Amino acid sequence: SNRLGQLVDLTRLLAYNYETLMACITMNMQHVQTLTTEKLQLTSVTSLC
Amino acid sequence: LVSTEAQIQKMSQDLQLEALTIQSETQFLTGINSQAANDCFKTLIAAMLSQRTMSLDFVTTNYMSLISGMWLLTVVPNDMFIRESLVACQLAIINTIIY
Amino acid sequence: MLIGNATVIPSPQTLFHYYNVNVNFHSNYNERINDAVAIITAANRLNLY
Amino acid sequence: GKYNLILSEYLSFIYNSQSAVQIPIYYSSNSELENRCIEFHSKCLENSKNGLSLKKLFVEYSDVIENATLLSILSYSYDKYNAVERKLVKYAKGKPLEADLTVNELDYENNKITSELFPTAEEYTDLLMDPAILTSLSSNLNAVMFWLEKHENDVAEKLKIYKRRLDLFTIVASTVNKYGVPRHNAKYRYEYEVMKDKPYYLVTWANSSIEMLMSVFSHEDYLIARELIVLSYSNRSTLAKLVSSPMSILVALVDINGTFITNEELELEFSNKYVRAIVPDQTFDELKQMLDNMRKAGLTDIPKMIQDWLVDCSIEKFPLMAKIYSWSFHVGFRKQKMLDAALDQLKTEYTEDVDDEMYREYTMLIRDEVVKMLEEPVKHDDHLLQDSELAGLLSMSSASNGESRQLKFGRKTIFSTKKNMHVMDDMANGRYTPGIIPPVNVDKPIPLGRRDVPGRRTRIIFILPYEYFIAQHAVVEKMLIYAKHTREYAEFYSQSNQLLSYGDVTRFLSNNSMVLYTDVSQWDSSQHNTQPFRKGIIMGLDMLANMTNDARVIQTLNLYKQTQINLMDSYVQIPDGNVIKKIQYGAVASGEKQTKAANSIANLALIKTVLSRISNKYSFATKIIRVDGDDNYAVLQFNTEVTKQMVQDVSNDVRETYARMNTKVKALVSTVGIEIAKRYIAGGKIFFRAGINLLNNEKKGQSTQWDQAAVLYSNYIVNRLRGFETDREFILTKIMQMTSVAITGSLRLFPSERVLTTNSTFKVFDSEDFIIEYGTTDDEVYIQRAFMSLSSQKSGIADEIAASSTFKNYVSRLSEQLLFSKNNIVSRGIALTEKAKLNSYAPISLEKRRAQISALLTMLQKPVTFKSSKITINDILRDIKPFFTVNEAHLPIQYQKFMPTLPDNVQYIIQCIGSRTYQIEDDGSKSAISRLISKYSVYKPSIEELYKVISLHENEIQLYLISLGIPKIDADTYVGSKIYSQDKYRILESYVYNLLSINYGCYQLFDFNSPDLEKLIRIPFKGKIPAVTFILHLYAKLEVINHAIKNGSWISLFCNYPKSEMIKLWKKMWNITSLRSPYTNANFFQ
Amino acid sequence: RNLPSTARYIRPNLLQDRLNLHDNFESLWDTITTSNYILARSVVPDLKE
Repeated sequence: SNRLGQLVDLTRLLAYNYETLMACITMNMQHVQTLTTEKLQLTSVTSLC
Repeated sequence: LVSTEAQIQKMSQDLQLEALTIQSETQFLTGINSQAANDCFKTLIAAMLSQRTMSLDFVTTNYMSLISGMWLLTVVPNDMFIRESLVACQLAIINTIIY
Repeated sequence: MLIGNATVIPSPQTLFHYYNVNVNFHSNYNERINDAVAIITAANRLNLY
Repeated sequence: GKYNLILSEYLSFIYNSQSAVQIPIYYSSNSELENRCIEFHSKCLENSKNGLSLKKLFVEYSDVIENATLLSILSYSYDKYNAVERKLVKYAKGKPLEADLTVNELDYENNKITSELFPTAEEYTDLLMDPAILTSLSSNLNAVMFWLEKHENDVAEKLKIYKRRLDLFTIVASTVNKYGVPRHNAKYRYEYEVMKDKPYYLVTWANSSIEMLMSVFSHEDYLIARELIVLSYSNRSTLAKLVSSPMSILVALVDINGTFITNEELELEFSNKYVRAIVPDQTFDELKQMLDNMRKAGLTDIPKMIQDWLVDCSIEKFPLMAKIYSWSFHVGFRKQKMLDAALDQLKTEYTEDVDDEMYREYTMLIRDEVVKMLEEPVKHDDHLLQDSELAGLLSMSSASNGESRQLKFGRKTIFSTKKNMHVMDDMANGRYTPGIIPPVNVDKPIPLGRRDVPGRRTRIIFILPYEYFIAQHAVVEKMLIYAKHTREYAEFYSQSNQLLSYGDVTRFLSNNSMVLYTDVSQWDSSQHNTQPFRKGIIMGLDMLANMTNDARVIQTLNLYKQTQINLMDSYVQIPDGNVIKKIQYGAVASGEKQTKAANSIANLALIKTVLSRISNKYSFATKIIRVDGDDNYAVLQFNTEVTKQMVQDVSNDVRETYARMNTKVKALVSTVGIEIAKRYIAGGKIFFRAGINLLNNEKKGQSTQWDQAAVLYSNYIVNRLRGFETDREFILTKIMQMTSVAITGSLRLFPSERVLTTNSTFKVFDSEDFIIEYGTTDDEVYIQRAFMSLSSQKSGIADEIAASSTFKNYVSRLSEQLLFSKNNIVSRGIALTEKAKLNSYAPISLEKRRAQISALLTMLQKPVTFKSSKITINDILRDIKPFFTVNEAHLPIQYQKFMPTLPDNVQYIIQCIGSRTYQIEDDGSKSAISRLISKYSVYKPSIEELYKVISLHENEIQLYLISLGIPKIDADTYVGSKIYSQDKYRILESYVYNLLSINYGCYQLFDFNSPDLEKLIRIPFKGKIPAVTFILHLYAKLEVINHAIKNGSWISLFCNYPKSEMIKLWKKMWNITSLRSPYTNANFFQ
Repeated sequence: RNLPSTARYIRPNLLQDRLNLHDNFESLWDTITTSNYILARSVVPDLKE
């Protein structure tokens, strides 16, 4: 609750870099549930947030 | 980035997880470090760009991980996450926090 | 007289272990039953006296 | 009643001459028979002093020979020098052994001739191979040869033992007879002039090899012994380190089927849990490389035993490994030089490439832990912090050995290492200055001591001034108090007398969990014990200083802080020949009041910091962390089931995340097992290390020839319980030869079984191992009453030192620093108490104990004494015994084995009754009378002294307590409350327990609160006399247990004890006059 | 992980006791029941606190 502006900032930055890298794509970026799957430790998310 | 030891201080001393002892549960804090924040920052972006499905892997005792997972689910979409782990995260959140 | 404020829940892995153990015993039991019944029936239908 | 026969046969064998005559001496508790004994004595002395045959008189006085009790045997035989060779020539017709100088890395660690290494005696030193033990090589050879002679005609499995040990002794004696025997001097040292023409390391090799071959009972034992004796003759630096290394991996290969658990310091609760062993593949390659090095050194059979075991990895064949793990530590010490042993530690690689995110968290966690330890007393203004100076000044006796300094108490000169004596010296000459902490720098570097243990490296020891102790004492004691109840400190978590000796690993072992265990003994010169470690504590102290308002406490904190400032820059005196090196060493080691708890703190913080990095790649829940000195282990549980690859990756990540802090480690991850310094587990079963060299010691203590025999028997008991078994007859031969005393050049006395096995300050062993013996007879009572009269002796050195001026000044300053205006009523009490802690100084103890031994010998010679009614233990047992009745019983087997290495009889007991679950005060610490002493001091007072103090009036109790530093108001309050009547019983419980080794040896391993032992013990209840029923149940338990040990079978008991005798004994309770030696205890946990 | 439709799996035979060993085979049922007892002891949790 008291990381409010910092997380606003994070979300804006993340979305910005995502779109500016999306622009540098040439093949249709299509959505599928793949066989295997990248792991993500939520502790990393807590470290970031 | 923020100096870690500061966050370690305030998180540790207000959560007070040591007083919560069962009586061997050494409930000291776990990964808050750097070189995980930017690891996630790369993982999320690269997965949304690649459309690489990514899963969640957590421990429900660390309710802070889930308090951060709700942020994750808020900003990052849900069709990026495999349904089983997504459901697990949401369900831990509800059975522990919300309800 | 020696008990208090200490809950113990069986880990899921113990449960899965116990379930697979029981499955394997039960499957072995049924499979070997079918074996023995096959040979007995066959001996009786081939007049082996 | 058989020991004395082996004594007689040993005497007959060693002397063998017409001139060699043998003279028993007896005693009896009955007057008439005693005068007949005196007569026999007389006639024996005369006949010996007239060259007449003694064998004739032995028939005339058959009564004395049959019913009286033996004491000793004299022996008249002249010099007859060099008889060792005259016996040994026969056992040496094999080939001698050749060294191999190109085995050890160094030059002097080879087993070459002395003259090739020390041409001049002025540069000679026997210290690199000093046995440091008052027993000779010739003693050992005589004992071995006598054993070989008596077992020279048996035809059984015994002969299979005899051929093996004979071949081994042939291997030894061929090497010895090639050159000859070194001859001990009066001091049991070995001078240049005997070793001048012989190999330097022949003596240690000899003793260790004799010790091994006396511990051979099987074929594999023979293989191990033949394979070490022939290789330990040359390699003396890289052998125990080698064979003892693979064990740490083997424990990670044994599947659990059945487990033991811990709750509270000895609690157990077994589990039928099965757990597999998910070992990765690369550790097999490690193990293979280790066996390849093993073979490259010249080992063939023992790789084969380690190789054929891996096909099954079973735990039933596994004790061999444990046996092997103990066969490595009975090869000796690697007594190399102070310098090269320090340089094992003094190699440093400090880098400006480590994290800062890591060190800052580390420092902060140390800071926080310090504050958690010290917040409450610093705030509530506890007495021990305000008066920290006086507290340390009283507890100086529990300190380390300072550097030797020249004192003078009036008209003598002393070179004491005891810091209390240093304080006494410096007070007089105006030098006592505890506020000014000395530096430790170029201008005044620090000396060193070496903490050795075979099969490992040499650790170093600071030897500081006496200000550092005084500063650190109170704060470190409060830190310990905090750590008594903290789970994560395994050196201290207990209920005020025990340690977590069985470990606390097996709670959370499962298919989903793993455990990372790690040796942290090399982490003394490391970059994380320098600046950050010290600065964290300094920061915590700053916080605490701002967290108090009183000034004594802030001064104490500033002194501890300044100590940490000075230890941050620290130089180290290390000689090398004549010149002296001083090296920058701004780091940590032992030799301090602080090292233990602080290392535990720093290792805990370190692992908490590293363990939050695996979280970047894994999800786990930290279930438990433990840190105890030279090891540490953390268990952790996963969201799923474990695989080989997670073990591998976790280990590599741990190793590299320690490397990020510039920290070396052999990272070890497993699922079922650990190995650490003091213990190790395989398959849910705790084993122990049986590595106590008997015939060779680490350094030279101060005890006599006598007490080292008791120490040697205790070490024998320990190693036996551990698994390493030596033939007991050899031990008995050593005991008789070490208790033998020379009254002249040709007269020599040899005591008997009834002097050495009797509860006193002179007890040495027991007639049947694992069993103390008591006395139902007249005679044991008689000599015990006699010996108690003699135990109390004087020390003129202490008397003259305590009569000087400096001692008086010290007492005066103690007084006026504590209380005043009773200069002849209490101050004498405090002086009398300081006397109790001068005796730590060794020559005082030697004077007093040698006096006791002389008084003993001057009544072994002459007749015996009635001792004047002084009540003891056997007086009580004499009266309790005639109202028992035994009957054969039959208990079943319902308790589980979890210490396989025990002898089968002890295990049968454990396999029929339980293992202990509580622990009663061996030091009487929890007693409310002792919780004052543990509040204002550390001092022990022995339960003899307390047991007496309670027997006195309510007046001198106050003086005795005030003399121990306590004030007068709380002592008065203790007397007014009337808690001592509530505390007679606790004190007596602890007293009786200490007297009978219930918490010392095998009986420490047994549950006397059992329901199974109790149903045999059918003693009806009377009430209102607790001491009697207490001792009755205890003595009956001991009866049942000893019958079990010596015969296996069980029995019941019954004592319808009459009320008359209850009351007659109630008054004999608190008037006991008995005492037991410290040197006789055999702690199973060392 | 997501598993494709290319995948397969075999189902155990968990058909109950065709023999009724609890009907006058007491010596065998003793062994069976003992086996299940000792297995169940290996999964009951230890009372940690």
